[PDB]
Amino acid sequence: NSGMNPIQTMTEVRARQVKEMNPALGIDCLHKGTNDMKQQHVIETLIGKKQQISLATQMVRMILKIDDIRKPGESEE
Amino acid sequence: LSACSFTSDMQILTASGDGTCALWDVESGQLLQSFHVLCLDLAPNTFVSMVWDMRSGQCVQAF
Amino acid sequence: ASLSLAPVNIFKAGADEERAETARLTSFIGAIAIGDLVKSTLGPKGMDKILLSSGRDASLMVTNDGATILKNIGVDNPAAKVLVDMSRVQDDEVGDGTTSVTVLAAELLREAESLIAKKIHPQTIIAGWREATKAAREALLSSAVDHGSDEVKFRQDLMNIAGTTLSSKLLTHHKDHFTKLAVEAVLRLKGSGNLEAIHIIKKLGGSLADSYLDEGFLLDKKIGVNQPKRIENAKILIANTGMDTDKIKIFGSRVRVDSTAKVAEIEHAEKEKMKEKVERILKHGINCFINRQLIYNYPEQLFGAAGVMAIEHADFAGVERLALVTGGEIASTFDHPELVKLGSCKLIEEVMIGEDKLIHFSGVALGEACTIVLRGATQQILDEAERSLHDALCVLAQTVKDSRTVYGGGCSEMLMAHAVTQLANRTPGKEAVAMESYAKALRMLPTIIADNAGYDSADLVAQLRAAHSEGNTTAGLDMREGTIGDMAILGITESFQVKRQVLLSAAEAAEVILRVDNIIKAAPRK
Amino acid sequence: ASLSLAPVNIFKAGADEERAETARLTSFIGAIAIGDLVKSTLGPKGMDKILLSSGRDASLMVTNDGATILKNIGVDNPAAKVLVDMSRVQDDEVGDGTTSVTVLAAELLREAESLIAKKIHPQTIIAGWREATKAAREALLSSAVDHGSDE
Amino acid sequence: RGKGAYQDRDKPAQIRFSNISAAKAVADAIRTSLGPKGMDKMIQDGKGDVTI
Amino acid sequence: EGPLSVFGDRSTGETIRSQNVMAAASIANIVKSSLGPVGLDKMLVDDIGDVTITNDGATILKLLEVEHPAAKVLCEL
Amino acid sequence: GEKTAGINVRKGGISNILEELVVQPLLVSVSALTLATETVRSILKIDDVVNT
Amino acid sequence: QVKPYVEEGLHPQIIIRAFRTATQLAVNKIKEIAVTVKKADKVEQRKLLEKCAMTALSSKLISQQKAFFAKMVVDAVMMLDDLLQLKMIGIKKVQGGALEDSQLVA
Amino acid sequence: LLQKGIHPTIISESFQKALEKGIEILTDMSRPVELSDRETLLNSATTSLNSK
Ligand SMILES: Nc1ncnc2c1ncn2[C@@H]1O[C@H](COP(=O)(O)OP(=O)(O)O)[C@@H](O)[C@H]1O
Ligand SMILES: Nc1ncnc2c1ncn2[C@@H]1O[C@H](COP(=O)(O)OP(=O)(O)O)[C@@H](O)[C@H]1O
Ligand SMILES: [Mg+2]
Repeated sequence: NSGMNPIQTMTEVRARQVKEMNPALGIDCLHKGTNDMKQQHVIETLIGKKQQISLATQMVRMILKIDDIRKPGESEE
Repeated sequence: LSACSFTSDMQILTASGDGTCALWDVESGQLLQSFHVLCLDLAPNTFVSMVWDMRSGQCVQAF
Repeated sequence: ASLSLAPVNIFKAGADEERAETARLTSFIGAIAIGDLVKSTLGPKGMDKILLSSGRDASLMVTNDGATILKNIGVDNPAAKVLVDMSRVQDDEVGDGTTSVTVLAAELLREAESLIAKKIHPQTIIAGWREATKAAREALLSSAVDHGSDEVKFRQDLMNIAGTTLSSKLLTHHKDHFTKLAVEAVLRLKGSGNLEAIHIIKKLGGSLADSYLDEGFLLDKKIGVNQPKRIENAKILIANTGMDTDKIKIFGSRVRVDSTAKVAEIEHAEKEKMKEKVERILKHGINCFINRQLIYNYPEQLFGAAGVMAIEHADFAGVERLALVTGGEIASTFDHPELVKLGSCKLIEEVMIGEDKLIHFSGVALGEACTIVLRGATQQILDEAERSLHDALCVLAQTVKDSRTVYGGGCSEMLMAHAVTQLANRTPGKEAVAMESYAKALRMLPTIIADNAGYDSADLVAQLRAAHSEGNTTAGLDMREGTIGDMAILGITESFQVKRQVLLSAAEAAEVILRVDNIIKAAPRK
Repeated sequence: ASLSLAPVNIFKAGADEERAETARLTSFIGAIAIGDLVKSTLGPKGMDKILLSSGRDASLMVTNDGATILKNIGVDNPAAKVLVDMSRVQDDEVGDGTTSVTVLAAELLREAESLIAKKIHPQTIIAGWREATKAAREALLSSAVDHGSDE
Repeated sequence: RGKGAYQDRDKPAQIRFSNISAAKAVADAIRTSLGPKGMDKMIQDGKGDVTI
Repeated sequence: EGPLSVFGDRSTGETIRSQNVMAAASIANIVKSSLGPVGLDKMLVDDIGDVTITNDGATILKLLEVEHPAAKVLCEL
Repeated sequence: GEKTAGINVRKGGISNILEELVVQPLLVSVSALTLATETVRSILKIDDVVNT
Repeated sequence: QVKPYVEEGLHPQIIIRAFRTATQLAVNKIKEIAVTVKKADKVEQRKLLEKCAMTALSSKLISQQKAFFAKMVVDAVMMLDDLLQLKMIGIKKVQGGALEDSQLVA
Repeated sequence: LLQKGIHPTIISESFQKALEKGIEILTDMSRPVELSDRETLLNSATTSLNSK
């Protein structure tokens, strides 16, 4: 969405996160020069991320568990 | 198939909505030459659909 | 009062007319739509289009050729029809440039609608465009370089031109191999312009790199039953005779006797006439016999008993190509054996290509006729390769005819546009604005070329403009990495004829469409 | 893959969806149509329009006001609806400048269409326009003159 | 540097995705008939002709 | 219909196997009553009143109007 | 290190496939690879569909 | 299983009698071999209830949290007095939230 | 590959390189045969006929 190359930027940020232990390195969407989100003050609630992961996992589990559909197929008006 | 004007019984002129008439012969059964259609009138070695010539395989008179 | 907007109606049911603003809107919309469609297939990084026929056959066609794309589309906009006819005529005149001329015309008409919106009379635009076309044409002619005197430099120019022509097409995967292929095929013509002397055979299966130019010739016909399947030091006789129950051409003649014994005698006389004809043919001292028409069973048996190959039903193109490649004479009477020249080749045999058997002529005498075998993975790939080779051969033949060459990669467009801008800076009035719009379209051409590659077109075009204004007359786009460079060293060259024709045809069509202020449509049949 | 260009049909009957280039095309076409319609009624030498209603009473209305022109027409393009609501709100805030604001928005969107055609991400255009708006507002404020003290 | 080319046109990506989806669908359809444990298919034409 | 994009129906897996078995069983049950000395003949009206009384299996299966290919296989057998 | 190992349907696992005499000419695999790669490359160059 | 015998003209009454006999024998065998423990202590009784609840729940989308829900169900049922009305166990569904956020209120 | 933001031309060139390497690998795997070796021909035909 910010116009940068996805795979290269994500790989570089992941490599930087692995090299020096800093879980605050993200994608410089606004092109401020730095990749440290702690300095850029990009902050989200922990509850938000936990809820995102939980809800996505549960809904994906439901969608994966459905193996049959019985629609009326009437194409009613 | 639209036009199947059997001809000189040695040759067969056939045509359809394809738009390119085909010249066949009875004995050999080989397409002699496909001239690049609804009517296949012959000479009242030449025929008109555009007049075509057997000897050259090309349109000779357009009207 | 308008013709249609009047209290009384003056038209039949279904007839229509569009006045100045509406006609201009329709024409500009149609032309810009055509230009946008045909573009993005331009330059080395242009992509291909899929043409799904809606007919009964539902023919599928993938291609990069602008003329092919514009031909097989249902067009209702009349200005779009004008542009399509422009592309077709450009294809007929020279092989390449079909996409470039259409894009140039579309950009010119877009600038024209901008100028009209700026309250400029279209006649002033036309005059300014005429002056700009004159200046650009003279500048391009001054920029042309000729290498026809030097054989090695001319061969290098042919290499570069074939490579530039094949760069955009699907053959860019094996550009080097296909460039050598096309250059050899054209050079084997010995200066003749007969593009029909080069036969392209499309055989499914195999890789695209397996395509090759046969050192001799290949015929897709069959040999007789009892005739030999292999001849060394062949003596060709090419004929266009009956060889099939050839009735005496007196159509009013008939056999009228009173006994079946006489009928049998006449039948034996007919067979003896055929036998004597075959003997007269054999008196030439030949090993192979190619006839344009069919050969029936009796002459075939006689030829087999004589140990002579009798290739039958080789159509007009086939006999012409055989005559060109072997040096024979297409005869129709055999009463003067000494006055007829016989073709020659070292070996004739049958070759196995894919699953079909073909006749191979090897060690030909003249060889002024080529057979190019195309192997591909799909029918669509084979068709596109055939189209690309046709474009390359056409451009190479045009270059052989006229050896003047100009640099590609946007260099010619930059130089012509720089000349147009220089002229405009010396011109007072709105003609200067029209000239500037003309130059803007000329810049827009390589701008679209760079856009298709994903590069930063604005910076590259600005650099090209600065270099051309400074005096670097050979600067152009370097598509290898996305910079600008010298087109002379990089060997990006194209025919002067092609570029001049593109420029002139685009200017003509833009002027013709711009002159229109009213479109009147008669009631259609449907 | 998009919702419309998917092998499965994911929408109700009569509902559609327009992706990036198509949505931009429709928005720009609607905005330019609104701007071209409302203009020519601008400045001292502007001309008036005739609003002939299609209703049973067929109300006839001659007008030069941009807001009245824009509100009394059948608008289906959503961007055109946005421009119409802009004109109505402008009329509500102050009695003048409806045609001016509509034409300015249309011209801005035309230039945006040109910039998008020149391969520029719309966020860059938006940031540049925010900076330009700041500069223009500051200049206009600095150019203002007040005469309320002297009667 | 910042952002690169915007690529305002999304139709080429949709065309590529549709082509890939169709090819993958064909491959999945004929996947079941591969190998010594593969099984044949019966196809009935519009004319009513049947082939296995 | 779906990503396969073929103009026709498609049955896969246990469904087509069951359909084939059903067709074969239908053909078998047509002629099952005409087996052995305690078998009985059959009448075959030919849509215009023509009557064919037979016990031969080949005649019965040839005179019948069958449409399922798995049943045409048994008839040709 | 063993390259002649493949699916063994008779045994039900993995074994030296040459012991089951399951061999095929190299031309089949080479042609399959070359033709599939060429078709994929051709498809990747397509970015628009036009209805005639 | 009885379809092939039906097709060959077996009388339905014989099949019915055989089914009744087999069902009676199977029910008696189930009652004979069913495991019960005569100790009447609360701890292992709760363990038995929890194990039965986990087995009943290990087929649904909440199977990943079957221990948590099983413990909650056992507590909820044990808080019922003597008749175990279903209407005495309220079930409120509130949209939004993970499964582990489900709670039982005393 | 395309979803990650890779241009189709790069994908096609990489696939061509992979195809060349794969042809080399397959050629390295294979072993020569003689048409006088009847057992090899029989095994090839049988391998062809297992799936039918
Ligand atoms: N290798 C290359 N480098 C830079 N530009 C090229 C190259 N090959 C072709 N071009 C440019 O692409 C333009 C379009 O060529 P092409 O699309 O092949 O045929 P057409 O001229 O019919 O559009 C030409 O004007 C040429 O200057
Ligand atoms: N006498 C004038 N001389 C020059 N410009 C004028 C004059 N009167 C009005 N204008 C300009 O015409 C513009 C449009 O005003 P108008 O046509 O009344 O519609 P609106 O005020 O709704 O935009 C205004 O911005 C104003 O600057
Ligand atoms: Mg070209």
